[PDB]
Amino acid sequence: EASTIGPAFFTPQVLALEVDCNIECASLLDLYGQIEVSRSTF
Amino acid sequence: EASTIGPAFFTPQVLALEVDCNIECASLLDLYGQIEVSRSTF
Repeated sequence: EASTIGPAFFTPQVLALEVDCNIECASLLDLYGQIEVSRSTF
Repeated sequence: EASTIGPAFFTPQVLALEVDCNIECASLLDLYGQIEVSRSTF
């Protein structure tokens, strides 16, 4: 009898899923002047 | 080895910028009347 015969004879069915709700900043990068050095000192 | 051997084995990458940040003022010399002259005391 259901709900009396245990806790896991029935298997849940996984569905498509992606719930994230993780946030980031904006990007204050393209504003600044850009330099591409090659050594580690300039 | 490194980081304890002089400071002359490492040649910095001389990048090609030259920060200036010096305002002149603003020009006001094209409004005035212009006259070429000769020997002084006209």
